[PDB]
Amino acid sequence: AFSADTSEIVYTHDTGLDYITYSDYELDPANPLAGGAAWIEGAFVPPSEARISIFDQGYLHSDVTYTVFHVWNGNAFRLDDHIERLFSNAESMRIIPPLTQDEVKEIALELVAKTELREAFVSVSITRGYSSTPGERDITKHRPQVYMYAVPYQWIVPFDRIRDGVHAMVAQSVRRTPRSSIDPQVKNFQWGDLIRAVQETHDRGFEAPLLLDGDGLLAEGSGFNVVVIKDGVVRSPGRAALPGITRKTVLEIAESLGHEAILADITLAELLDADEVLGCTTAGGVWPFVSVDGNPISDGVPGPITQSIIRRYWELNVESSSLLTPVQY
Amino acid sequence: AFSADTSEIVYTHDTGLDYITYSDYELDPANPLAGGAAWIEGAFVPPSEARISIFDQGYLHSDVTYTVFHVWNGNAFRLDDHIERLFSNAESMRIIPPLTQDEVKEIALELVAKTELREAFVSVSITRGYSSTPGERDITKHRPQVYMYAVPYQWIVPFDRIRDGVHAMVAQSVRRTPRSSIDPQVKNFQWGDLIRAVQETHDRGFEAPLLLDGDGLLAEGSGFNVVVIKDGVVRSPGRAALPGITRKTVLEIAESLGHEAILADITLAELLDADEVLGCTTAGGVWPFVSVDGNPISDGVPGPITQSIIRRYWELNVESSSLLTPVQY
Ligand SMILES: *Cc1c(COP(=O)(O)O)cnc(C)c1O
Ligand SMILES: *Cc1c(COP(=O)(O)O)cnc(C)c1O
Repeated sequence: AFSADTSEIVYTHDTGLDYITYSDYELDPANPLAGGAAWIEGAFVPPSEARISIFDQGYLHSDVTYTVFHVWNGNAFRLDDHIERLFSNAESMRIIPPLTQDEVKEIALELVAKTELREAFVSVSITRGYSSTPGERDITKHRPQVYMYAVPYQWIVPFDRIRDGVHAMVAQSVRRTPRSSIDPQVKNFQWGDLIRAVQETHDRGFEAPLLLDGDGLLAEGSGFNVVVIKDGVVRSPGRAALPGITRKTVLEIAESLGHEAILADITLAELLDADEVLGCTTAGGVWPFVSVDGNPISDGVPGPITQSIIRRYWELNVESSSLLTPVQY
Repeated sequence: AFSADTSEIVYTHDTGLDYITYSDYELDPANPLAGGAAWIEGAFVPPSEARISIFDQGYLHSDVTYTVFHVWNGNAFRLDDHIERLFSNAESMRIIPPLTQDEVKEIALELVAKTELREAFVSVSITRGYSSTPGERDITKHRPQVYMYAVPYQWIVPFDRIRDGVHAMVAQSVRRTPRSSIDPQVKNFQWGDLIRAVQETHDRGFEAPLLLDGDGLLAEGSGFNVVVIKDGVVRSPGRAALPGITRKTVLEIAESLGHEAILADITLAELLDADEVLGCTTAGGVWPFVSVDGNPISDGVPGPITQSIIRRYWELNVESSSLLTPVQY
């Protein structure tokens, strides 16, 4: 698995977008971890060797939470916010992390350094773990694990669609899992609903799904938040939506540009009548949604506030004292 | 992980129950797979070496289905039914298994043979798998995996509680995940709701949870089905419940004993007013529920039909042409 030599790993792109520029560098072919690696049970290992116990409850009962942070031009973006959220999410599940927040950040940054990646996607998961015996059933006997991997930056949406916009679909075959079953404000791997939404998107010929909650209000997408703009007011679902760190940044940007930015309940009518709609997530940043169910949003092209937010997001990735943590390569 | 020598593996018990008797045998200490093993990517390996790629979507997005069958006195129980259900469940998720049903059965039975276990818990999972690169996001590019493990038979409920009964609790902090988010009739590892129910059981001082569905009707428990008996009529939830193979057996037994046995919607009032209530699952068999929320069911002791079903279930584990498949040790 994952047998590609350092020369075969794709870690940069020509984006065609003046505000997204990768670093100009070469991976060291003598470094077996160059271009991607994992931290598992104290070892830094290449992806081909990155394996977890099949008896980990993170697999057997998806008894796990996680976060993904990214690195851009050699700086982790909002790492403190990410690890704070991860630990809050662990606490929500009554998982007691075996490492402190500072220990987690230390290891994660060292992992990225070993990969040499200047632009990276970095997953940190914390599982209920496993017990002294492989068939243990008592949930209270398992000892928790932290697993990390760092791989090239991943794009949920292609560069041309960051420019031109994405054609969204309101999923009707699923609803976002209710908080009364699985809390969507705790980041998790239980994607059964989200994957059905992606499958429906394919079935109906659209590009990305937007799910609704049990009350029929706008929720979120398959690994991303949605933001709706109307008369200069920027809103995003507060209930059935992960509290995204990209979303947080987007609303901060909106306010700095002079717009009211709030979490709120958004109806389907309000989504369709919006001036602008956008999506956001760590794995891809920010992009426009120019139609919903084949109905254009406004004039069917990316709106001015969206474009300002996208540009500003990418500016903050290159120059920001408070938001950037340098990797010590 | 899982460093116990063959002599330290616990693979038999004195049950104190005349109808449950383990085999009388010794594991071969010269066999590294004796007492437990896994089949992963074509290799039979001891539990200490049983590891899956961290990039498997079965972990990263719980994009996986499974079944657990058991072996008793050297015979797999309802193996054909189990693998049929597993493959139906894979199809529901649009996962195309990389092996046929016959190939899966062949490997599973060989795995059990290598462990030497005459009484075993055997998990077979089928994941969306992983792609040529570790950070691939396209769900359609992953190549699916089959993972198996065989370990000593696991008991959800202790022997004394099979005899004396279990004290159940109706969960109110969660509802079973709705079919419109995650289908509970497809066996899955997305246990967020079920685990919250177990946590609530602990919080409120009971022994096992019974969840309700979105309509407030009886659903199922944390890895087990519930069955309610009233005036000689045996009923079990048809909607928010896995179609259990133990349940199937229980209803077959009920009919052979002359009782009407059906899947149905069961109200909370009907649960509390039942003559008898029982639980059932592959990992433990069948047991009585003698109270719900501290209210006795009937006279608070296991009922006659329940006891007849438990005894008959365990009889069918030892003598049954149609239901038993011998392991070739
Ligand atoms: C990760 C995630 C998001 C976005 O969160 P960020 O912190 O911006 O990456 C949105 N929705 C879901 C379901 C997610 O898992
Ligand atoms: C496995 C399972 C059952 C029981 O099914 P069997 O086929 O009898 O083992 C019941 N409920 C849930 C949620 C399960 O995962």
